[PDB]
Amino acid sequence: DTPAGMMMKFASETTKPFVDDYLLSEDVRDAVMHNYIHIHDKDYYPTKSLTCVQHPLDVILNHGFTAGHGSSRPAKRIETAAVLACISLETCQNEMHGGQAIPAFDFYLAPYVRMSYQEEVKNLEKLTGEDLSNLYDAPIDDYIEKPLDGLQGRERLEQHAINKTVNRVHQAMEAFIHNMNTIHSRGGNQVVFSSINYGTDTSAEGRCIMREILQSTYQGVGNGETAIFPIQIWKKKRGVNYLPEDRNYDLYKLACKVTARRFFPNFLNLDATFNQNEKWRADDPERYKWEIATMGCRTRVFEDRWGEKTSIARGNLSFSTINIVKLAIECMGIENEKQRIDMFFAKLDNILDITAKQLDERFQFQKTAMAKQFPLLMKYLWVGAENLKPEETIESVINHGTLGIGFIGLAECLVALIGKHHGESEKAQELGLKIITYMRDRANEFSEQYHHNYSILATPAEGLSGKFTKKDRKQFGVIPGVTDRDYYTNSNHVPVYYKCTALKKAQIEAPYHDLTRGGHIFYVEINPSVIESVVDMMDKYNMGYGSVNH
Amino acid sequence: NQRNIARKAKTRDVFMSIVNAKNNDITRENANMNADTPAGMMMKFASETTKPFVDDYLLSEDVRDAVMHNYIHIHDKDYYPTKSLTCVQHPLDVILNHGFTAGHGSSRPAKRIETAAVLACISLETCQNEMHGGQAIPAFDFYLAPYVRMSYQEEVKNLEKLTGEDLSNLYDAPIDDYIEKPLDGLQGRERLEQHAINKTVNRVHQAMEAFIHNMNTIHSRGGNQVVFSSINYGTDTSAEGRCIMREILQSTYQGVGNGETAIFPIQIWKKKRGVNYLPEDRNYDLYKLACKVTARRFFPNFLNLDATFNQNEKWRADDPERYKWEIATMGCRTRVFEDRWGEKTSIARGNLSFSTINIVKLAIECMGIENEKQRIDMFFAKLDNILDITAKQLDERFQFQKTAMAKQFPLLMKYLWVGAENLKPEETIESVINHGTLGIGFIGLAECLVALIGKHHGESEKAQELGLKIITYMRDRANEFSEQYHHNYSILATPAEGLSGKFTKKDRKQFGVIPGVTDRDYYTNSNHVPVYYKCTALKKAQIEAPYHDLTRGGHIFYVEIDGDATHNPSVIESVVDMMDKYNMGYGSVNHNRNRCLDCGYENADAHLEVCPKCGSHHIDKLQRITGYLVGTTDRWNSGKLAELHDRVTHI
Ligand SMILES: Nc1nc2c(ncn2[C@@H]2O[C@H](COP(=O)(O)OP(=O)(O)OP(=O)(O)O)[C@@H](O)[C@H]2O)c(=O)[nH]1
Ligand SMILES: Cc1cn([C@H]2C[C@H](O)[C@@H](COP(=O)(O)OP(=O)(O)OP(=O)(O)O)O2)c(=O)[nH]c1=O
Ligand SMILES: Cc1cn([C@H]2C[C@H](O)[C@@H](COP(=O)(O)OP(=O)(O)OP(=O)(O)O)O2)c(=O)[nH]c1=O
Ligand SMILES: [Mg+2]
Ligand SMILES: [Mg+2]
Ligand SMILES: [Zn+2]
Repeated sequence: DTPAGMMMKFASETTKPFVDDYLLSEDVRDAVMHNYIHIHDKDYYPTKSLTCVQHPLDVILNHGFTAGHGSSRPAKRIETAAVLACISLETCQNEMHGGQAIPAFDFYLAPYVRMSYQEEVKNLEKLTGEDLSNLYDAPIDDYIEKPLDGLQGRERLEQHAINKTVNRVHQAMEAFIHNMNTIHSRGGNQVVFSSINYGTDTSAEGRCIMREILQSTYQGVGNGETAIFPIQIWKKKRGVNYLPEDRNYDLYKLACKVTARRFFPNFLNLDATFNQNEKWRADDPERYKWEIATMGCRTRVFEDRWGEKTSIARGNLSFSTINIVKLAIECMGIENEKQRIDMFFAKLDNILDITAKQLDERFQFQKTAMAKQFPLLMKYLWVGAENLKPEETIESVINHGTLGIGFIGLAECLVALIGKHHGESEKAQELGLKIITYMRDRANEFSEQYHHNYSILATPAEGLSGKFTKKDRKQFGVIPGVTDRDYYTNSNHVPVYYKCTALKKAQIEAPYHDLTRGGHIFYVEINPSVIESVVDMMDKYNMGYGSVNH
Repeated sequence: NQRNIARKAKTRDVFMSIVNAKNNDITRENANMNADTPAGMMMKFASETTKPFVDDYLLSEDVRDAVMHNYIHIHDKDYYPTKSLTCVQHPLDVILNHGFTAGHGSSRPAKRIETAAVLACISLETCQNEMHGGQAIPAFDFYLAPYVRMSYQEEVKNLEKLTGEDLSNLYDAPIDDYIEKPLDGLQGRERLEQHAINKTVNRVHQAMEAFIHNMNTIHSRGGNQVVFSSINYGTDTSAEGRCIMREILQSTYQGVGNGETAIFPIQIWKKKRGVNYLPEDRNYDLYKLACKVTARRFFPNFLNLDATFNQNEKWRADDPERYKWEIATMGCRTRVFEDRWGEKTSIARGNLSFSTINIVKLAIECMGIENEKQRIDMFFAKLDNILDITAKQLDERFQFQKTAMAKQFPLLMKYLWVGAENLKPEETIESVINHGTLGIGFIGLAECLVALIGKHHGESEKAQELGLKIITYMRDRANEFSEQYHHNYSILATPAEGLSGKFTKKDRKQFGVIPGVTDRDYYTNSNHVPVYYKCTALKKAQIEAPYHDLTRGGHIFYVEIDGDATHNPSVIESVVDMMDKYNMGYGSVNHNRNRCLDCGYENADAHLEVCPKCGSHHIDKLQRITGYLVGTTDRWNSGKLAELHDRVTHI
């Protein structure tokens, strides 16, 4: 209803028909118009825009930035560091059509906690002329606040400086949360898709950042209201924060308490077999950038076939979802199960080939864009973009993103077309695993054939919940169990209308996480005890990403 | 059909010119929006799908007839269906004192100066997302004054916690000024007090600096409409307001980034006698600092509160507020001061929409009438008809905007508009929209008083009288329209950026190249002496002064100055003095800065080739197009780039 939202609606309504013509191939357009492929962000296709990125904030925070005429010097405080993080996210959100993430929020904001502490001790020195130079690089335990009742001497000055640092970090974290939840910067709804990942920083500064962000989340925004953005994600590592002996276990417990009330942060299990990296050393200051980072849109970019297995500075180029329920409904007419399965697999093969060709064509369209079209993404944020002239193509660096082949309604793909759904039957579970494994193998073949990074995606429900189901119900009527819910069940998820305990849901949904390298989530609807149990079952059965709601 | 195929091909070519990022008349319409970016491409697609829609469905047959015939230029056509209003002056005090709930974002009242500055930036961005024009903060010093005191009290209580003293008397104690002083030679209570000031000033130096950066960054990037920002200051004779103004001026002088010129926000100095203009006034030193900063960074511009048309009889020097009755400008040129059914105040109100009139075509159409009296009578008949058309268009847009509900603009119609607090989210804005203004514009007066009707007003006296009577007739017609349509109509010296060359192109296509009127790719800005005419600054001021009293919807006095006179700050004081003498309201001094794109080193010479710091291949040029600064010369319209190339310094 806002003028900006109306402008973006007009732009989308004048772009989607345009991309449908002269840009989509004949086969691609035929597949899209026949309710087979949903090309996500079909608007912004003419812009040659990429989907998402994990911002390397060290570059921006240490060298400033110069985007157009907007130039910022290197940060000297937490107050400026948080604002620069917000600025980077907002600026890159206007250059891309997907989420923006901070892979290491605790690692990126941590030197500036020490710089703020040094400013406090230097202000106390100029107030007192006491030459407190031994407190500059001294090791701090946790940056905690104490009443200061009877701590006279240099102890009083040290504790007062720590108190001021804690207050400054608290104000900066409140500012970051409120700016990401209040500033309406992008187009349309205007709220930036913001995510931050933290949990694996054991230093006192990172612990202070995490503690203050958790306290600010716990206190809410404004008058105790829960914050919608940024999507907070807690990185779970055994030996760092999971076991009671671990360094950041207490903060982890605190995180659970916050999830008990504000339902944030989410949890990213770095102990999953697919999320492990052989170059993660617990001592290296750069032990991040070798660990998995996830967005609120569930986009996972970890493995690269011609580079490093990292999530920083990389992202998704574009992803499109495949309607497998439609193929299953089409093959429903075969009475023999074996022939019906063979027909479904042939249809899936054809649609997978079409989707791969569509993603390749969109890649060829995007690669001709010049670096001048993305002032911040292709100058500080992408992998290798610092070696790009403004008037040269991005083809030398675009072959590092991920092409996503998404799917939806596996439970609906099985509820009545080929028997029962995977929540209630073991045969259905085996069939669903077979389908997703076939998709993953074909994605690997596509990656070899087209020289790209293809990954299977458990597409988030937002923006696609009812688009497929309405057309399927129009074409095929009300199929009992399939086209009768007004929404397709989320990908490889137990249907919400099926009453199963969290243990059974986790056991059913665990295998699909390894197959969906492009993204996945565990969803529990329901006290820190229950959150602890959810994380425990995420640990017991290999699961990448998880969240608890109400 | 062949016509349908041709139209489809034309639309496809327009939509692919945006995709391929080529310098065109559609990808350079606005020099603030970057067309290369995906957000710029989306905005251009929205503009191209909205302008034909409003032309073919929303306007009337008379309005379409005028627009297609190169007589009327409706401004911000792309935003017509959105029912958006043009501009507003922010009443920042209510936002800072009670917080705001916009969308899902809730903010509680600020407790320190940095929070206040960030909330000001947030309010400007949010209202920009709800409007299609510039965003200005009046009484910036007044609105940010209490939070300097709040920060001082926080520093005092921190020192009290550290030391255990009783600093209660240092909570509301009067302070002459917030000046940072070295703590070399004072011990005990006094030292502590000074320390608080030396911290408070620092807490104000970042908060202002951040502001200057944020408005230069959230404008450099825009998903919605770019953030056109401006602030007004100069009349707060208190320690906190003086501190705010001093920090703003110092941060602007230092620059943004690697000592570069902040393109935004546009800063305006509120010049007034008895407060900040005379040497015996309180803020004269800050006025001199403003002139010094304007010498280098071309900011702030100067607004004359002593002008006869900018005087309010409810202004008390002892009144705590004292700012509700002072005039502020939206930065580019907008002036919203008078109100026929309300209080004379610029606070929480602004322009609704405006449209420009092509007097040049009306004058050149009267080419064959050899008798000057009949020629002028015919010209005035055409002017009256077109003025009636423009008033009808403005009233039509007003009637369309009235139906907008309060939830279309969340922040604007709950905190930012006069009387918008007494509204439900679903109720319309009829009870409060009438406090806005409707602007009627004109262009090419210098190229309208020419060989068709003689020679231009920069070189003839009866030409000056003819121009004055033309503008006076337009002003009287606007007053009649205000009394007729029950609105607030005003004549506005419309800025010429996208309209610089839009009329002249069609006039060359139709009539051709007439020496002095259509021999250049642009029209001389409204009631301005030609930029291609060698005139002194004093003569230009004398010629253009009487127009400001007539054009009460907005005006500006531009002075191009050479690089040698750029350094000297007394020339800007001379410009302000000649504004004061010749009853001029708003003015600005301009000059071309040679900036290295890689570095940002902005030289002051007329022309530079390479960057002395680095040695870059080429150096771009920075100047103000019509009402705002623009970074690179490759963002200008070719019509306006021709005007820039032919500019002559006045010194
Ligand atoms: N929000 C916003 N408004 C602008 C900007 N630039 C110009 N304007 C509007 O433009 C008005 C000044 O007139 P011009 O900019 O010369 O209008 P124009 O060049 O003819 O552009 P259009 O009328 O839209 O075709 C101001 O009152 C603003 O409302 C901008 O960058 N952002
Ligand atoms: C605080 C803040 C800074 N910035 C920008 C302005 C600065 O150029 C950059 C770093 O800010 P600062 O930390 O203030 O850098 P500085 O050079 O001013 O350091 P010092 O005060 O010690 O001399 O970040 C913002 O864009 N927004 C903000 O809110
Ligand atoms: C500093 C800052 C605050 N805010 C928001 C967060 C707050 O909800 C609101 C006002 O914050 P404050 O008034 O500064 O914080 P507070 O009310 O909690 O004061 P205190 O700590 O003494 O109790 O402004 C931003 O959105 N951005 C910012 O940069
Ligand atoms: Mg606070
Ligand atoms: Mg600073
Ligand atoms: Zn240089």
